[PDB]
Amino acid sequence: SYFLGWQEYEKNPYHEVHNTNGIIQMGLAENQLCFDLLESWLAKNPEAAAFKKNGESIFAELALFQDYHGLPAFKKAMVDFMAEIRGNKVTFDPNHLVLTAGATSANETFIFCLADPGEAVLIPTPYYPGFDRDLKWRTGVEIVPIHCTSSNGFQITETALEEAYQEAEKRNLRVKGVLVTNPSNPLGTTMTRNELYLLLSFVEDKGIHLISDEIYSGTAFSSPSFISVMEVLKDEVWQRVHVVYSLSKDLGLPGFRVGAIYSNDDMVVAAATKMSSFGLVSSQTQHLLSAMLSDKKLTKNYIAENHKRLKQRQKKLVSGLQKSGISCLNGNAGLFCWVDMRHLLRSNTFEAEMELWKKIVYEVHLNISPGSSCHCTEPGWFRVCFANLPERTLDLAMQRLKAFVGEYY
Amino acid sequence: SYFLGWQEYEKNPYHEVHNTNGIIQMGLAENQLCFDLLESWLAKNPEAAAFKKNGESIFAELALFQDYHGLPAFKKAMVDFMAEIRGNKVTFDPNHLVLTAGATSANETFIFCLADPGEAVLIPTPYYPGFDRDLKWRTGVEIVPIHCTSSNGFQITETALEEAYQEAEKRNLRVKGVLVTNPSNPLGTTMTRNELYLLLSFVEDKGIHLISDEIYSGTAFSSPSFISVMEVLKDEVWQRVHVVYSLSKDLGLPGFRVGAIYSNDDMVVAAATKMSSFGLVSSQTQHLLSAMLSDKKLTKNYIAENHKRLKQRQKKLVSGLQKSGISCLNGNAGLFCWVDMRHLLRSNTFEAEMELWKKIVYEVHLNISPGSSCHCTEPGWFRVCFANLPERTLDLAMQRLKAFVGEYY
Repeated sequence: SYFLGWQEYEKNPYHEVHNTNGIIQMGLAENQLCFDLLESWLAKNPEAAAFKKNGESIFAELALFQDYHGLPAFKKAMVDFMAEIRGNKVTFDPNHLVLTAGATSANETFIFCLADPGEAVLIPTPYYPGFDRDLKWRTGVEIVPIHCTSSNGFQITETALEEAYQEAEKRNLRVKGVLVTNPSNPLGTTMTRNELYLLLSFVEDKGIHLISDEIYSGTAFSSPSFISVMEVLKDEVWQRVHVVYSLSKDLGLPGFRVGAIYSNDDMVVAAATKMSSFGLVSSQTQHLLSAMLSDKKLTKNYIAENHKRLKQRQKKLVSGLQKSGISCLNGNAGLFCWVDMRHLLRSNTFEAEMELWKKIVYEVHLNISPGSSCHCTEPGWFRVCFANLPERTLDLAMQRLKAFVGEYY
Repeated sequence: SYFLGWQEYEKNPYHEVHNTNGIIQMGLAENQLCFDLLESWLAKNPEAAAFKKNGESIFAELALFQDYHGLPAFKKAMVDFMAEIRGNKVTFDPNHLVLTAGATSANETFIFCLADPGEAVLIPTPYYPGFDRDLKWRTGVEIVPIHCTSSNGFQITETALEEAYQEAEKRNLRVKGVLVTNPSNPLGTTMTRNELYLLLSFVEDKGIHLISDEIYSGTAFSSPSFISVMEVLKDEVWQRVHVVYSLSKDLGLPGFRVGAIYSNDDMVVAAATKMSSFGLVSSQTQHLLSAMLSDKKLTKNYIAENHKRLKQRQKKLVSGLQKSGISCLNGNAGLFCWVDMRHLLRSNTFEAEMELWKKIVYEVHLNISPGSSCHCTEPGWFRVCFANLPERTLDLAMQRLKAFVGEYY
């Protein structure tokens, strides 16, 4: 099973001053690189966390605030932040933004809005394994893969899109849309302009929706440039293009459950707004983050430093892997690298991938993600996260791996 | 439509020092009676809201806390509070408690866990109108009413339960359970021991589930005593009895989205835990409320004062209505009274009920809820809330009503 790495991590987690031989966590896309910036801001600006505004208590007002349209000040701060992430190249109407309890909630809600039980959405592989639950479990909707391969850097092609559409037909499924992750989990790459145009042309042709999960939008730290699906729209189909966002991966606030749906379609906004009743964001949290994200000095510095620190860590992982003779898909975004260990497989099979994976868990004591867990069609790729560890622990992990490679290979 | 009262309230809301002739809100079950107690506690105990524990920052730890089992300290505080509400007559295993984003989320999640699309749950009428969305919209599950009438104080009878079960059969629906509200919204009454035994006998016989939405459990302020479904269980079917709870109505914190599912069935707990991923409680809020609810002085005083203040307001509403010759169903819980205006109807029809309701909105400028919106089978009942207004505003509303009654009657 794909839960073996996590099971062993829970039983024997690494700790530098208590359990040095334990399992190092590199399987969770978690950003711990910039908390000092947020803590520093909170220290300087204690009011919002204290339920005060202009020296007055607003505890009661927030305690009572249960409106499914969200706190207006927070939605304004959110759309401003989304524009800033995109270099102010696109703007978002806060009336078209719907807050949800994380992107987990946003993605499920989009599926409920756009597809009926027994229908399907297309998703490029490899993809975020959470989607197999989020998009399918309560919705009765199926996923049909758009297979991407390493030959062209795991990019979406017109051929793969057509092949997916015909697999859906073979499965007797009606396709309602395509959901992409831009930047990609697990590839760590930004979608290309050509891919975006191909996707837009395709959903135009098929009369379906395009949902772009842009949760990693603020984490593009090297060339080429991140391009939001909404930017390509500037240069019918307009009503069928939608965005999912969250503060979980850029700001590192997954516990606070801040997600968002953005749609140009008034009816989708209305339906999603009503559905948000099942997963609203705490008004306490909306207030705090409205204060934080309204501070333009903080947002500018946060994005800049997050880019700086993410880039430094990715480079350290890439360099560490290179010393064990291991290459990565050349990436520029996200909290992880997509790592090529095909040459370490016993054979070109997923059985071989799982053998290697288990050796890494048990002998190297690293938790990483096998590519088959992300539905990669090529055995031997792994997702390896870099944004949750101290630099020294990342270095230790690289040292362990090198010793492992030297011994068995 | 039933949204007319709210539409007019939004357009012309009462304000004592800006809009004295505006519409007074008595249609929203909102508890504003005890915020001073919470504000006072926050003033004395500023640490949790400040992301500190024992003088150390725990911001990062909370920011990262996204576990669907919930914060252990908070689940412990919650089960302790639930026991305290029930006079410590029953205890709850925190491992069997699942946090959700409000009771809205908890109720929907229970339906997803217990019933498939096209199946049904039985609900005593009158009931909370939100259920028509919460229980049905995304679940594909139907509601079949268990009709209660004023002849016996709107209590559930064996005959009504059997009639409901046979309506489900006529509708070709498989019944999966019964969902009750104890204490009741909109009746303002606590369920009787005989009703609870009848319900338990019935779901035992039919092999179905009993879900008790006990969101108003802490608001029972006069005799007879509140009896939790879990208390009657003390004196097979045990695995099929479940509880929904929330901090929205007792503590008046609907904006914070704190709901809970409690089940004795390990498999229901596991499924609901996984489903909670779509509607987790903010870790910021879990931490704050864990601190608050862990303070046994606060919880004891809060329950005592909430009972005191709720009772005083209910008595004021009852007395005010009596002066217009209007009686209520004798109640003892909740944030509202169930008011008998049958004698003010033009005729014994729901058309007459709606005529009266609209006159109250437009001529008396009060927003109250017509009983047909709660699926009451007898025209002429209304829900009138009392816990959101200043005493003087409640008094004003009663004055307006008396003038209206005197004029047209």
